[PDB]
Amino acid sequence: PISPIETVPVKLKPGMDGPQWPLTEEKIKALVEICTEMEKEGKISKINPYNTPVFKLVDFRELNKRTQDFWEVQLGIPHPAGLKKKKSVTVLDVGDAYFSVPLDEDFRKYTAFTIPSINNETPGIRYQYNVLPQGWKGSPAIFQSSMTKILEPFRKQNPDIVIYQYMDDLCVGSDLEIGQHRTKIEELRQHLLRWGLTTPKHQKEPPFLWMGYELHPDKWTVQPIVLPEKDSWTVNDIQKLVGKLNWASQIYPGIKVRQLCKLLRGTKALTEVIPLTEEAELELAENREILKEPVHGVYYDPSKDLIAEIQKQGQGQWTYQIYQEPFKNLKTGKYARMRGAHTNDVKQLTEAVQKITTESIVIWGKTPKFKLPIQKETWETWWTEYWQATWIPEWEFVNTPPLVKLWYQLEKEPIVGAETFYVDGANRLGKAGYVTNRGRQKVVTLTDTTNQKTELQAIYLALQDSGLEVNIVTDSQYALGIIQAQPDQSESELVNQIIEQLIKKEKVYLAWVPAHKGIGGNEQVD
Amino acid sequence: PIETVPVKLKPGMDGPKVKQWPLTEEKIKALVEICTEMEKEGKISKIGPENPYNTPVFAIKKKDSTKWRKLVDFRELNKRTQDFQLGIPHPAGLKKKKSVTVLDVGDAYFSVPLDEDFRKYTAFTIPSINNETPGIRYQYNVLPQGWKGSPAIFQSSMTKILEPFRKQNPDIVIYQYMDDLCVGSDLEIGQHRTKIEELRQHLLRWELHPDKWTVQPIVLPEKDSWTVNDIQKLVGKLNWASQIYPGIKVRQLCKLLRGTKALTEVIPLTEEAELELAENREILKEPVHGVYYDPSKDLIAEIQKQGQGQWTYQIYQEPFKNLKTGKYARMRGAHTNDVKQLTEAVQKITTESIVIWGKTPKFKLPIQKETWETWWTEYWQATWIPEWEFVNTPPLVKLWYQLEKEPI
Repeated sequence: PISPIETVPVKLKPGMDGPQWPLTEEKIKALVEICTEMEKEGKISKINPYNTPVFKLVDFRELNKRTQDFWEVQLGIPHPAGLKKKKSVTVLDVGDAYFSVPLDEDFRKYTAFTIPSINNETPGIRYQYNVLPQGWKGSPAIFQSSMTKILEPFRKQNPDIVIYQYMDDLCVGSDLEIGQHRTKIEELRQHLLRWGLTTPKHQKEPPFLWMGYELHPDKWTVQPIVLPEKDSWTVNDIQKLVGKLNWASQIYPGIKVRQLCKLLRGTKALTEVIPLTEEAELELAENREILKEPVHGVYYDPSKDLIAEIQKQGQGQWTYQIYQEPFKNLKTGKYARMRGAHTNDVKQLTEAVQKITTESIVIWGKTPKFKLPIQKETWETWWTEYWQATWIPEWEFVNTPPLVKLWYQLEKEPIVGAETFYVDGANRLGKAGYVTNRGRQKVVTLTDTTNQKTELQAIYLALQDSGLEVNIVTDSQYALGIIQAQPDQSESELVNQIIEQLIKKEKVYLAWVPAHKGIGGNEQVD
Repeated sequence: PIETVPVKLKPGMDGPKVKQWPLTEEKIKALVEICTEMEKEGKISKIGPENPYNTPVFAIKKKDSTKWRKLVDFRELNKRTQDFQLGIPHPAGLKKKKSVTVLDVGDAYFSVPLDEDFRKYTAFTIPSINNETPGIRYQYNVLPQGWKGSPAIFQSSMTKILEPFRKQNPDIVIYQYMDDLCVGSDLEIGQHRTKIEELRQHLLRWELHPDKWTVQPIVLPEKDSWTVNDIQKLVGKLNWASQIYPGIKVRQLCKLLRGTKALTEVIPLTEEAELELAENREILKEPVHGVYYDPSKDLIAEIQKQGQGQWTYQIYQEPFKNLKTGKYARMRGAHTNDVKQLTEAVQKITTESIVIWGKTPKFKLPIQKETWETWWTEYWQATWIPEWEFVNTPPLVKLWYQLEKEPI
């Protein structure tokens, strides 16, 4: 009910001022009864120019607009795999406890609201809160902090008792034995009750509902969320389906949604009913089999270190799994990728590592040792030469293909004997071709292009019409860099083209020179 | 608790509310340990949720720091703190000195209170692994290290503290940037280090070589026989250099390049081109004329990765008008760690940016933000933290400055 806790000072937003619908005789009666009660319990107090509309519900929407800002409540959630397996784990639902914490007397005023009278223009009944009001801005923020202090002592008192705060939740684990543990929860409840923090009549139990997760004792299982099978698929429905489908692809490696997505193409409304294709019916079905299957995981045991192994589900598609004991995974996930303007697999491999590394540091405060699909020479050959600062923490090469590697490598020096193609292309349509040293020549008129494309096609053709070894000199700094970055995938089909071709050769030397200049060869195409 | 001056924020501006990046457990440990002491020593004190501000906090291990040192990122705050007058002037000399030594004196600040009305802004937070508990948030009651307002307020006392040595030895210069103290003298190795010690004594009781930093020149290739490619590359760099030295001529060369020849093909040099190089070589022997520091403009420091552990940099304020250029070679052991080398470089550059101009340059880093943010602190060893932005090195800027003192 009420508490003897050091209230906290609440101010209105920088230089602002504090913030009733007509009701039914029935809604009035009901609301007056509720309030006289809510009054007595020592929560509200009859009384002030302010007012918030009561619907029982109170619309602080405006109050809150006019209330200060607090320290970010932190919308970052603890993840099961970050829990340390414990002999015992009670969970207390504190929730209603905020109505137990006092409100900064001064502020209270604003909270004022009104209860309508039948005969309007007759004083309705006015009140205001004395403790954190459900619906108010600082309530959550404040109640937490309160709690945190109220534990503090106790957390020091008994160190082996591990507590977790989270909204209206208080997960308490320990390695104490049953009745031994039991009694501790008992003392905590009291400590809390010794302040006004009352706890349940309907005590929560072992298999736990971590939004999506099923938290069991010393392990966790995934509470299989089903696929609403039907034969009338609305747009909304196929989306929501892809939504849960994708959530799944993470802990269930195997889910695919290509064909289900296709169903979205051209759609003209949410309610539209899209008939599933054959491949849709199959995929969507082979996915009903995976989801049936339940997946279990372990917990963090500081005693044994962390390990992460990754793999490529497809170009720029990564699957990882973090574990302490082989086949005993702590967590797993997938990174379907962007398909950047101009990337490469090794680089991409890198960004996968980087997130993991961060993800870990949160969950464990430590980073994992890495098992990865790449030759150390490959890594080496690449990173020591790329123009960008890059790195992978401690790792080892795992040989479980497909391996990620260097689809190609431009030469460091011109190829002797190999042919030489001086290429160039170029208005707001165009042309682009080449003239080798050994006679050969081409050109092509392009309908609907831009300077870029042309240049590129130039280089493209150059590669088409050449042997397994070619020397190509060009003047597109843009083309140059792109390529010189030896990328194995891009946004540009054309670029894609070139990559194809580039891969195709046994040796390719790219050279670049400044345009418009009299640079021979360069001035011919020019 | 002597007295506090009523510092404020730049008009209109508001307190920092920066995300506390994710931290390793151990770091957290150290922090927490560190922070409790200071708490009980009255330096800092826990705050509520009513304090919406925040600044990042990390923990680092300096040279001899075999134990963790606490580091805070007041850069955002610093940017919002009303300017200051009592701020130390630049002794354009330490640069010219024979040798320098840096000194961490932030400690000094704890003994001076901070206005009760400003404290809310120094709010920083110690996060808990996997969000078991909210973070542990404090505030500062004293002058925090890493904040600009500090060395400013503790200026009067810094002079008092130093004159007995300053006044004593006027042949040695002492410069104070932020938490640091740059000490320079021409005395030989032992004769310097000893004096330092005396100075350390004075303070308790209460190395660099700016001479050898030669802004390197560019040197063109010089083989005995030239290929088509060889010219082409050369010509490319020259055509670029023209943006610094317009006298650079590349005509007598672009001639040697007409006809569609194998790149591998050898070409003999015309006596004009022979001179053209000669003439270009000479133009390259010196820094472009008309380059003067403008203290009103920001100092920009760009860095390129030349590979094999090598790194090049140029501090400049206006493009192509470099105040200084340099190469940097990775530290011993740092082999497999690009991030370390870069973090090392950056420091060694902000080092000179201070010695020389007494202020930190804004960096342009050839690295992905995500990557950098994940690991720099792991090898940072300074009390200060410059400003940065990440970039995409143009292949030519790299090729050119690769030509510097790519030694003999």
